[PDB]
Amino acid sequence: NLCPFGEVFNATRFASVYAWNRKRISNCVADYSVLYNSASFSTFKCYGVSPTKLNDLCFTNVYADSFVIRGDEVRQIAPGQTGKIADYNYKLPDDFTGCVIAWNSNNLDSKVGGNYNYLYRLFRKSNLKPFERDISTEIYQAGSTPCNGVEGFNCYFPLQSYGFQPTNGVGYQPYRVVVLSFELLHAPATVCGPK
Amino acid sequence: QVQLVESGGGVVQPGRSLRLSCAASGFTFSSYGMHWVRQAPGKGLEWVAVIWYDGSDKYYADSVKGRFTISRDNSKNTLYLQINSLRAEDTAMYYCAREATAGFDYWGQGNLVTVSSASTKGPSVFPLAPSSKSTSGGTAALGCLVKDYFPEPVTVSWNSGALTSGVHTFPAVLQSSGLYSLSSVVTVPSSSLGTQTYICNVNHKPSNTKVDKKVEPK
Amino acid sequence: NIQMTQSPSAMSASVGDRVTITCRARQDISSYLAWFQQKPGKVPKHLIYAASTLLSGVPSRFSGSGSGTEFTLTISSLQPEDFATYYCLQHNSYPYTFGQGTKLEINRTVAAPSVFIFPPSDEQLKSGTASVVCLLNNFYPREAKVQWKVDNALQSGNSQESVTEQDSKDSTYSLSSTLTLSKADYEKHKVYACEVTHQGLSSPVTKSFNRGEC
Ligand SMILES: *[C@@H]1O[C@H](CO[C@@H]2O[C@@H](C)[C@@H](O)[C@@H](O)[C@@H]2O)[C@@H](O[C@@H]2O[C@H](CO)[C@@H](O[C@@H]3O[C@H](CO[C@H]4O[C@H](CO)[C@@H](O)[C@H](O)[C@@H]4O)[C@@H](O)[C@H](O[C@H]4O[C@H](CO)[C@@H](O)[C@H](O)[C@@H]4O)[C@@H]3O)[C@H](O)[C@H]2NC(C)=O)[C@H](O)[C@H]1NC(C)=O
Ligand SMILES: *[C@@H]1O[C@H](CO[C@@H]2O[C@@H](C)[C@@H](O)[C@@H](O)[C@@H]2O)[C@@H](O[C@@H]2O[C@H](CO)[C@@H](O)[C@H](O)[C@H]2NC(C)=O)[C@H](O)[C@H]1NC(C)=O
Ligand SMILES: [Cl-]
Ligand SMILES: [Cl-]
Ligand SMILES: [Cl-]
Ligand SMILES: [Mg+2]
Ligand SMILES: [Mg+2]
Repeated sequence: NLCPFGEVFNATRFASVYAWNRKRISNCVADYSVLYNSASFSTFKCYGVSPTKLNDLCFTNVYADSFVIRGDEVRQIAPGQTGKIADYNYKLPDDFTGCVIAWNSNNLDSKVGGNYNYLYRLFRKSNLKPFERDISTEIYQAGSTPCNGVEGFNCYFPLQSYGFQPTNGVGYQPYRVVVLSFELLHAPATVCGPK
Repeated sequence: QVQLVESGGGVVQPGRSLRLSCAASGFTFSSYGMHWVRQAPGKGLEWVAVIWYDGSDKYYADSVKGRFTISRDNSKNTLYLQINSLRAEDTAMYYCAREATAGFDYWGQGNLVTVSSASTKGPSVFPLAPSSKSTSGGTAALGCLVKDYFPEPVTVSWNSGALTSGVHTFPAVLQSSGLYSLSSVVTVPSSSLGTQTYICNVNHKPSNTKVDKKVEPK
Repeated sequence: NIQMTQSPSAMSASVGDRVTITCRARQDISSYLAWFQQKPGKVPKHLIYAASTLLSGVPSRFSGSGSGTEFTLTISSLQPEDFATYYCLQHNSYPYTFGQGTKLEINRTVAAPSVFIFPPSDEQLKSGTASVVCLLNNFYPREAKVQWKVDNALQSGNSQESVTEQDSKDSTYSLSSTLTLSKADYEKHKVYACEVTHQGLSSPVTKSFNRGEC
């Protein structure tokens, strides 16, 4: 069983981070070194496992989550991070075992004048739990007055557009992100059996 | 028509307590959070406090927390600001403001809180006489010093309202005694000092004081 | 609290000019900055919220921008009604906090003050107190220094100053400085002098009198 990573990394569309996509993959074999050694990735960070030991992980399922964020937010896709992305859009668990892979996607996801397609959540009444998703669009009450469905002072639409422009600096350009999380019997995967 | 009507201010002695009221009309009071802002005499705006539309959450400026309490009675459509142990730093014009999605879109008219031990006192009015060195063809300055009154304000006119050109009536100054003082001056042709008479009309409503002081070359 | 600092504290300009006012937050406040206008003795008017959103009805010659800690209010093509004091306010976290304000005044040519000194009246002297008044009339700009000398000794701590708003017709200021003394201190000395320094004067102008003379 070869892991179907072609569908993940080379998907025809990528989700907004607030509506991040999850593909659930059963136990499978993959050549992780062709991924980890690829110059096409600007980030390849692993947690609870080293990239050279991915082939030896024992797991039941791997979740492949994917989305678009801007470059200076890739650092937030890690356990224990804070910020608008980690707190209100996509949150990893403390015992995350797997890797975070990103690459610059300016050539595909920017548009002259702005891209209105990719969004992120700006405000929330509480932080997301790990792997929670929130696609609601209720007006966010930042002040002392109920918004009651009207936008204005201290009453904000909760999503913001990235407006990815081709001439943005690299920290404001779009990056596609794939998060692989490995689970063994609903616990984190480990390198099991004879060492 | 949204209206916010404030009451409860005035002169109050240090150490005592007061409650300002902000009576709302023309809108659903309970749908809006409310703020208090203040402005000490001659100073800038200061944010004081906010209360939730439903009276739940309340927040305060660091400098007023503990001694100020914001509250509201939605059954009476009224907002309140209660101050304990009044002190000079509390003296200010206090405004209430509605927080709406439209912004801070309606304000009370303001109520002045004056923290002072002073009693009402009418002014003493002294001449500021024109200098005897005022030469022909030149300009002379003359005026009235309006000293030791409380509270504000006084009004000053000249020649019962006929003399307005070149009149400057200065803002009152608070003396260390707790009473106010100001001057009103006017420049006139030196050649007129002999022919035309100059009288300042000082009015202080709180003391029912009216004084007409003639200002002459000494 | 988050400290808000505006700059400049005062500036002068003319109808039709563009003006820029700065507001800096000591901590990051994202884009949640409001701007207010106030004219003397009047209720403040909310102009802008969230750094750049106009309240309904507010002219678009008022343009807010900035984010994080640095914010600007730009007023293009000033109209006469725009001269006033402007305040920023962060509305990102409680307690809300105002900047100290920027006063936007009418520019005009420099004018030196005409200076006058007034001895205390005999009537006041009978009462135990002596007020000596120095008047600086119709000058521009606002900055002026007044130094009191009594028998050539510089005075400190016994005078108070008061300044008018810009004159409705010629946009000048006028200022009074009042020296307060007991009757005994006043009758102890002879020469009372007010020395005025202002940009419109080549050198300081001193006006004086001698107690008891005419
Ligand atoms: C997703 O699709 C990728 C292809 O998509 C197209 O290309 C990209 C760049 C975009 O333009 C996209 O819009 C296009 O639709 C697919 O790319 C493949 O990635 C692998 C892994 O990096 C590449 O393997 C490397 O191959 C080179 C030799 O490549 C030449 O020959 C092949 C035919 O044999 C041609 O197809 C190529 O175009 C080239 O002409 C090897 O030299 C290399 O090994 C060496 O380098 C690695 C380090 O990278 C070392 O570890 C080794 O030891 C060697 O030193 C790799 O084996 C492959 O070329 C590339 N194909 C193309 C067409 O670009 C990608 O795999 C897909 N992703 C997933 C997850 O499926
Ligand atoms: C404030 O005004 C001065 C003086 O300019 C005069 O008064 C103005 C209200 C307006 O009516 C002008 O047309 C008048 O000439 C300005 O000083 C002048 O600035 C220009 C441009 O830098 C310079 O070429 C002149 O030499 C200056 N004149 C003098 C006497 O210094 C000054 O720039 C104005 N301030 C601001 C902030 O606009
Ligand atoms: Cl009296
Ligand atoms: Cl601070
Ligand atoms: Cl404040
Ligand atoms: Mg378990
Ligand atoms: Mg302040």
